[PDB]
Amino acid sequence: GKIIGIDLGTTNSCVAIMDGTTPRVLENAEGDRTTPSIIAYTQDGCTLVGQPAKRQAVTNPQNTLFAIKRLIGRRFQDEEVQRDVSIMPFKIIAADNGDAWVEVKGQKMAPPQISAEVLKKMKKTAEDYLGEPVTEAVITVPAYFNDAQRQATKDAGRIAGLEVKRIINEPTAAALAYGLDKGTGNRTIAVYDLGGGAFDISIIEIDEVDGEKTFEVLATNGDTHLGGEDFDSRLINYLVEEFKKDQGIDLRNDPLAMQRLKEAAEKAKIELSSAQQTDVNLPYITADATGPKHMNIKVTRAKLESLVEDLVNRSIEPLKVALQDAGLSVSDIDDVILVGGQTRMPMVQKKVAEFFGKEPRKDVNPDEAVAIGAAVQGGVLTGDVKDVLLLDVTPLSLGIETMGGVMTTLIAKNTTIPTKHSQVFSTAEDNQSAVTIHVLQGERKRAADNKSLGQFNLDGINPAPRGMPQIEVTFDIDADGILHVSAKDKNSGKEQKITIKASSGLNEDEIQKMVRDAEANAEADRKCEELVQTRNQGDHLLHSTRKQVEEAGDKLPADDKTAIESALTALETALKGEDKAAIEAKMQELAQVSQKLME
Ligand SMILES: Nc1ncnc2c1ncn2[C@@H]1O[C@H](COP(=O)(O)OP(=O)(O)OP(=O)(O)O)[C@@H](O)[C@H]1O
Ligand SMILES: [Mg+2]
Repeated sequence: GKIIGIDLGTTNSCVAIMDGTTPRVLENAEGDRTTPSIIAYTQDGCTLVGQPAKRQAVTNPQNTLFAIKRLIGRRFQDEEVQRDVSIMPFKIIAADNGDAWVEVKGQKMAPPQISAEVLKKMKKTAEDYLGEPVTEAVITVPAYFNDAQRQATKDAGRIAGLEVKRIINEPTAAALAYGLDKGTGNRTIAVYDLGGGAFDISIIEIDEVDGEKTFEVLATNGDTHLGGEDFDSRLINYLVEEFKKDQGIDLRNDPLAMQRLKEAAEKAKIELSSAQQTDVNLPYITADATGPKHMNIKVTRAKLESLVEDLVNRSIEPLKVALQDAGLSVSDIDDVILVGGQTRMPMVQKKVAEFFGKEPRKDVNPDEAVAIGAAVQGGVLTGDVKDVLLLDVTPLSLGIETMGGVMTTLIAKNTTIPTKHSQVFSTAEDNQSAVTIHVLQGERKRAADNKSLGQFNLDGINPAPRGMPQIEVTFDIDADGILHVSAKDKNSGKEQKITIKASSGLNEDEIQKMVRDAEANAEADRKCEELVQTRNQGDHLLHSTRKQVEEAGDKLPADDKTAIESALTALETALKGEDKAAIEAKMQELAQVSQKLME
């Protein structure tokens, strides 16, 4: 009944609701306001999401998935995906359509299903707080996400059983959260979002013209594979090389050692944001027949800064590009808003302050603002939030491949959305049966250097001289940033059937199958939980009966006492197994014969 806003981050996910006019973040079952984006599949069949999954990471590395957002919407042969293939403990494979999928327990799974598991946990948290079913949600994506990644995120939302009312850019959500309390003074802001895996920069104007707060995204830019994971990778590489120099062992050959080192590097990087120096201590990191080996290496803040300065500087150029696109300068930015945990690093804050010449505001929560803005967006869609208007832009220039492999723009970057373009297309061959259009996204002048959306084939063209048929093709960009291509004959008005080929993404049948699979996974998790509860009850009953035997057993007649010695073992026989109902039946017979010892 109530639309919830979900920040679906690479490392941490958050959920918020509109409690009347007040946005409110909800805490998960563990008590945390944010949920780590870690999904674990147990052999028992329990699906673990968040902190518990992280706890089991050391014991189930192959079936524990994380950083799935870095794979969503990407093809397997991408350089980033190929780099991640040799690093992630879980198996990354190519799908039948060439997209990057994961392999868990011998089953191929698309990243949308895995993200849908986290979305299901957030949905369950929202329902537990509200006590009513939730079927509608607003889901966040990085501003610089291309069409394929946005579509895959919407598919993940659908698989989780949520009607995705709106896909909202994370900097836009932060802008909504900030504009809720201080959007009234006609202020231009720069939202600098640096999360676990993605970086975005948005120049956004906020004005109170005639009593309605309007948020207009003047410009946007970023990098979808730049984030705290790369900082951790730099630190891990330094630590591995130093350990190999000190002890001669390359830890890259030990997956468990690499997992522990990833955890230690994450903790050290976080601690260096407050401390000037930390010590990475990983005792018993590995063991040879000579004995255990221990890692103990000092890391100063200067060392980490020297290791990640180039990444921080890589984040700076999109600021210049966005400022040029907006037609403004650093003096024309009234407020600087930092978003994301990685901005807590003092080097990032110093670099941003030096770039803009002014210190960023301290009144914005970097971990919760995105979910608050998503909840605000949901409230706007229902009318619960009034006097608020939004005008976002397309992050990438849409174009087509023309003669010579050159890119031909149809919709420029930073064009406000929703938007509609129409262009006339015709045949290049006599009596041509079909006309193909290669559609791509990117700013590069060469078609081969842009993200291909695919070949759209207008097929079934009646024979005619080349250039005679006149097909108007319309490219629509909805409020989600997703492209929809349509075609109609401008002479007759009849629609032309478009067949998409060589595109990335999931089809409808796959999505339905994955929804059913998600339901099956939920039922398997409940069965595993019921079994766990049954084992706890059985152990409690066994201990209680032993206590009763110790206190009163000797007074009890020998016949029942001697019989129950093995009768309790009969209950144990089922208790050691994977039986839920028979454990209860044996528990019932044991309790009925222990009744005399109960009272
Ligand atoms: N105090 C800190 N100092 C340094 N790094 C930090 C700090 N706190 C968090 N991080 C890092 O920031 C990242 C988490 O940021 P956040 O939770 O905003 O990412 P996310 O939203 O999941 O990622 P993204 O938005 O890119 O998808 C992690 O890599 C984490 O190690
Ligand atoms: Mg984030």
